[PDB]
Amino acid sequence: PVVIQNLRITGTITAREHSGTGFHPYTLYTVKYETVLNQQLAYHTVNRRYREFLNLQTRLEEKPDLRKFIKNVKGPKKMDSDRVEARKSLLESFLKQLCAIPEIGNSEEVQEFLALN
Repeated sequence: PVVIQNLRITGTITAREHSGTGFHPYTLYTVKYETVLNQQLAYHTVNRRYREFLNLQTRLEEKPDLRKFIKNVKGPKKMDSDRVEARKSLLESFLKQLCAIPEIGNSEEVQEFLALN
């Protein structure tokens, strides 16, 4: 079914959320990727915070029929150019690896995260 290609993080967006007592900036990672139809091609963009990457992993791990596929996938855990790069690469790598596994890539959890469905 879903053919995802060329996933990568191209940058960030800094947004503000309100906590009740005040407004807080936070960082969204801009993920871009393509889906192939058969010779159509769709361009997709989605912005997700670090916390949403974490939740995605947790939601997958919460499911036995899925947790089993990603046991060996290295994912997120709780100036400095090298940290930023390491984290970006880690987050991309995580997403590429999830999407190469058919049972995972086609899961509603990933579809929703990438805003495909």
